[PDB]
Amino acid sequence: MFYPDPFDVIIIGGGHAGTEAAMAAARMGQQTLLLTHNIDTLGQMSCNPAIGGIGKGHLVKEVDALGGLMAKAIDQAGIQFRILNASKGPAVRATRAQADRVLYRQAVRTALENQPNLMIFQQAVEDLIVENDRVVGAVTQMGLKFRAKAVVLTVGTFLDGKIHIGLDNYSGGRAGDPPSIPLSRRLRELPLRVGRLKTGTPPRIDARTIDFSVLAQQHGDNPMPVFSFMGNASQHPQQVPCYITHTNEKTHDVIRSNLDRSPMYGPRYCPSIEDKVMRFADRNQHQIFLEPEGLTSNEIYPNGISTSLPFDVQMQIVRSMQGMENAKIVRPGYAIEYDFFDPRDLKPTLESKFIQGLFFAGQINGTTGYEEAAAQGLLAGLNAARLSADKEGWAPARSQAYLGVLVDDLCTLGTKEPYRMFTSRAEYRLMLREDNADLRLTEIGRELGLVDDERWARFNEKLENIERERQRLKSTWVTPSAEAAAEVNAHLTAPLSREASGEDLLRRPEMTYEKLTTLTPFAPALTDEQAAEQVEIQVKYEGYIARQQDEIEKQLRNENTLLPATLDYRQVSGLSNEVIAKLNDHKPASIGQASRISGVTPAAISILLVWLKKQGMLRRSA
Amino acid sequence: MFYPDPFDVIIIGGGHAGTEAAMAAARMGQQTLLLTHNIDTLGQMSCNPAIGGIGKGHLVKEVDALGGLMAKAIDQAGIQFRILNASKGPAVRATRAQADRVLYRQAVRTALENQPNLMIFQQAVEDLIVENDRVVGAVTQMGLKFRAKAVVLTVGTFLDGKIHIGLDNYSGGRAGDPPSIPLSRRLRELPLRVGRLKTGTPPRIDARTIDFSVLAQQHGDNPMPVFSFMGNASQHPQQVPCYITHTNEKTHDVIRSNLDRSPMYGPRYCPSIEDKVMRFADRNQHQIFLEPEGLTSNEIYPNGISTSLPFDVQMQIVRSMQGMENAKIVRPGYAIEYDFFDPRDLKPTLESKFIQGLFFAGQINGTTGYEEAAAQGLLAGLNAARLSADKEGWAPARSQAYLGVLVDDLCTLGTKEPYRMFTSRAEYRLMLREDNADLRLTEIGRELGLVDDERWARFNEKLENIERERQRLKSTWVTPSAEAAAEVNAHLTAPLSREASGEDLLRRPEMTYEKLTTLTPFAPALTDEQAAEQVEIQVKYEGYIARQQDEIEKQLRNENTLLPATLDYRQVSGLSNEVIAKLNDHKPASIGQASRISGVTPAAISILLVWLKKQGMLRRSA
Ligand SMILES: Cc1cc2nc3c(=O)[nH]c(=O)nc-3n(C[C@H](O)[C@H](O)[C@H](O)COP(=O)(O)OP(=O)(O)OC[C@H]3O[C@@H](n4cnc5c(N)ncnc54)[C@H](O)[C@@H]3O)c2cc1C
Ligand SMILES: Cc1cc2nc3c(=O)[nH]c(=O)nc-3n(C[C@H](O)[C@H](O)[C@H](O)COP(=O)(O)OP(=O)(O)OC[C@H]3O[C@@H](n4cnc5c(N)ncnc54)[C@H](O)[C@@H]3O)c2cc1C
Repeated sequence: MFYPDPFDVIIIGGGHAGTEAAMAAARMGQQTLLLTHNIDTLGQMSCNPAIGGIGKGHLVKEVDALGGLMAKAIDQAGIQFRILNASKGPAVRATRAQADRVLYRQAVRTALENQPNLMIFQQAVEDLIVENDRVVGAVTQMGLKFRAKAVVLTVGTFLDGKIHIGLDNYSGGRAGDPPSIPLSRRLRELPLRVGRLKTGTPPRIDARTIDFSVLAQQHGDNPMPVFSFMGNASQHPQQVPCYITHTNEKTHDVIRSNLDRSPMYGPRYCPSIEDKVMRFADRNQHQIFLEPEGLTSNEIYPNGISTSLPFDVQMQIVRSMQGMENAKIVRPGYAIEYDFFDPRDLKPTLESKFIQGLFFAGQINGTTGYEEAAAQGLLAGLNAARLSADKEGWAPARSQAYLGVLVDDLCTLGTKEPYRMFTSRAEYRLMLREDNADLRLTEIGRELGLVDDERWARFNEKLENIERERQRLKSTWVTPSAEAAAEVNAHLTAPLSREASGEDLLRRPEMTYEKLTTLTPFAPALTDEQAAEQVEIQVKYEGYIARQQDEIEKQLRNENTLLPATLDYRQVSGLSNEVIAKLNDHKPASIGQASRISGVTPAAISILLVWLKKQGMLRRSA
Repeated sequence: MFYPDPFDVIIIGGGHAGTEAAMAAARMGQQTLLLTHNIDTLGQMSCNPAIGGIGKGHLVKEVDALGGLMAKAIDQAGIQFRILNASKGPAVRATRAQADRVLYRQAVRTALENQPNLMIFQQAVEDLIVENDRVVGAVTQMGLKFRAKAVVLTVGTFLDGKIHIGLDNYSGGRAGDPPSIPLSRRLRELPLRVGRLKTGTPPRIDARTIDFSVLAQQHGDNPMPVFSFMGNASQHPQQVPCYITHTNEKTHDVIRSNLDRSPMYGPRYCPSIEDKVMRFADRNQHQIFLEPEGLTSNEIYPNGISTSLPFDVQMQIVRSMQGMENAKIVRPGYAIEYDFFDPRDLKPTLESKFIQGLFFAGQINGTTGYEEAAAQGLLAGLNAARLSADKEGWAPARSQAYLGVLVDDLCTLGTKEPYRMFTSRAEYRLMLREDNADLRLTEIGRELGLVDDERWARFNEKLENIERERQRLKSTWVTPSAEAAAEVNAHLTAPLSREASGEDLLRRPEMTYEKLTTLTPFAPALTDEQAAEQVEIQVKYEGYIARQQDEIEKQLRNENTLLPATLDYRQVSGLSNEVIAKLNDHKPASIGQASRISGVTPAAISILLVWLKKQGMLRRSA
């Protein structure tokens, strides 16, 4: 029954969050155990085979900078690479990759399979062990049960999910996988409010039944970009293009005629296609993408045609488009409904506020998307390994990582939509960029021992280059009567009228970095342009960064002021009943986090501070 | 409900037999449809990751010579290659390959995914449609149902199987896959007797917890062999070795002490390890192999340590061996029990004798092993596509293919052991070799349109080379007083005493082919040694081949004499009651097949022939 070796941390579910948690825990020198249903599914993509995008590439970069694996399994599995918002400011760009599925799966499995201090095990779980608000050990299906000092759950969408097609349904975790039914009931016993969500995916087409000779082609950028701060372009496999098609009035007529057979007729947008037509009935054209699932299989994923209608309607819609006159379907589209926990009963370190040692990550946190689970799993594993070693935990803030924004929003949002990350959703966009993620996370990774020697050396060299470039550019001066100043005035507006300097010379918006590096002064730029772009970004954004920094420094006291979960707001005088109920329901962790809740005003926080001072629950508030 | 396109043949289950059936049906110019649970499992190996062996390589060669895929997916996925019985006669050699699992899976999937006239579909089946002893169409789970003129079942071990560990059990098709329960009941309604069998597999070890520094290594053959008659050695990936270890008295003591916890305490041999110790208690040493599952994963398959004991005993046995003092297990060992049909109610063309158009192949035919299913599936698909096109079927005999022997034995054996192919199990070993499989099957493949142009050209060139070599060796003559005969007599015993010839010169057993080719006469041999070995084999085995040929030619009349399944042997005078019951139970297809049944004597067949002549059910018997 009892396994004769105790472990530090046990992860349940090796999906997109479990793998990151296991890697983070093992790399931090703690004995890690990973339980999963079945192997060869590690790194499986059950949806659009794409990585990154607007708001998703930032999470990938954050995971990579802190010692992740998603950014490294994509450099050897991407069949198309593009940069989004390339023409706009550098703070908003993103990198999106159409990925070969098998190469990604194998990269993930091989990287995870050779990780020291970690062991994997293929078995389901059926219950957990808890006594005195402490979780210790998990129970498998055969009868063998383990013991550990910390447990992380990354079930995802397998918590008692049903596949829905048309008006019919059947049990299933996803297309071809079984459901984890009993664990849903066992967790329902725990003091966690549980709800249900539903999302769908479209069918798959056969590439050798589509006449691509009349379909428009789309390509990526000529210089293929990279995700990780370590690899280069020599690791990418061969490239393939994408095909673009549209719909026509016959498809809309068929959808409207057969709209009766649907469970519906809901997010604030339109995920399906019948929603697309009904919400906007005047539009008569839509864009559909066809992209290959890999460079060695002829299955085409159609993007933009997701629905929940029965099979006949699906076939008619597929067969009523240009270039799809005679098409075959290998995998029917379908939706799935799964359980989740409301993210208002766990600490910002992704630990349940009621149980000691229990952590949550992945889809069960009311989110969606590959990138939205890797960061959660990595942080959960980090905190679990810190706790098992008896050291204080860690959690990022809204001003240093998109992960902090994600956690804070999931804690104090209260909406019902699946959580999708967007660039504008964070209030510190101007500094929470992609190229500087390592510069703001790798030192923390090193302090907690999540970064090995190669990354440390690379970052030290990059920082040295940045500092030397800054100093050398600060060490130049020019005058209007300078011997070489004629050409400087020729191709620069507003010619020099007084003592000039490169640090001030570049302040003009029209000038760039490489242009200044090509000059009689301002000697040739450093060979590592990756470090060179940093100085340009800093010089262009210095004023806004300074303003935001002195803004952030002011809320630090409210950030530090913690509120224990045992607090009973009914024992506070001067607060309205609605505010009391709201604060009792949310149970924030800090006064600043409470202030971010909708419905609380500065008067409420002032009264709360007075009450805290009265009860002595705060050392000081300055 | 009804799919708007009728197909020629529908295969249910894309495993090891379904893929071959689909390829054979599609390559024969018939619209083929393949239903499966889930994709990315095509080509999965759920047991020892090895291909070929004694009696299994012959089936692989037969499949390859007739247009198969197993022999082509192994040349790009094998990590170790060896020849068994290399020192013995060429008629008994075999080729065995330790294979990388992922490369095999991807080769299979990519080869199957680009097959013209074939389409794949991911869906389970829940029932079949039959009227008036005819099967037309199958029903899926969602509700969509198809129509076809022929149906082939390749379920394998998913027909309502249970996983067993120790004294506990749970539903499962295998480690990580769901069971197909309702189809088992639906097939129970069909007039086919059903039974249950059980077989197990050992656990998996972690390669980075085993001290291989004190373990013996094993190697293959430097001159690499080849499976397919098309590829070469340039397609094989990098090679890896295998490790060898043993057991000791502590393991036996632990097994004996904890023998109580076992469902048992059965094939005529000992599949498990506790059986190994109990059946032969005097032996105190056993051989265990450790082989890598691939060149990119550190999971080690242990061969020779299969069992059904609980997990604690498994761990003790693993930890009580040299080099395994501190070992980890990633996948526990387990057994499975599954349903099957008794192979006495189907025609030799793998068609049920009662239903029209229904075919059986794979594990459901009471067999085991990868190679034992591919041939069955290929033949079933061939016959189904022939039937759907309204042409006479085909079935090999015992004298031209191991498939004929396999089918004949499964029809008229009556034992309970899982059927494993062995070289000595066939009575025509001397001609049913491996190197000549194409020479005896590719012409039939071409006649039925299973062979494309490349194989046809290669075989035509090879046959031309063989014929020219035969003629040129027949066109030589030597004399004792020959000018170059001094050396001939020097290195050959019994010097020439009369007119000599190479066709007679090579008749000496000590002489070889290459030695004769490197002589004053008998100019250098042809560059294609693959064709050169054929003449050596023919000249060495001519007498035995001639004897066996004139033997086989005599039973052809009994082979041709068919016996309809509607025959009622109770209406025959002069036959004993036991013989009547036996023949009614078996219901053979030919008088020769009936004679191969145990318990029938020549008197019975003579009386049967007399009765047939009386009733006029035979045109003639000569
Ligand atoms: C029908 C469908 C629709 C989708 N729609 C969208 C969409 O609209 N937008 C979008 O962004 N993404 C969508 N997706 C993708 C989805 O968000 C991701 O595929 C996935 O849910 C996120 O990964 P995860 O790690 O959070 O969960 P999963 O990948 O589901 O995690 C499950 C993994 O953990 C293992 N596991 C789980 N529970 C256990 C347990 N108890 N014991 C052991 N092992 C366990 C499983 O074996 C598996 O490896 C969709 C997917 C499907 C199938
Ligand atoms: C516990 C265990 C022990 C084993 N022991 C041995 C051993 O001792 N010796 C040995 O040689 N082999 C052993 N094996 C391997 C196995 O017995 C066979 O060697 C081999 O797997 C045969 O596979 P198959 O293709 O015939 O069928 P399977 O792999 O069992 O299934 C065939 C395929 O058809 C699909 N399918 C089935 N039903 C349907 C349906 N209704 N609709 C759609 N698709 C369907 C399945 O999903 C699968 O992909 C063992 C396997 C297990 C799990």
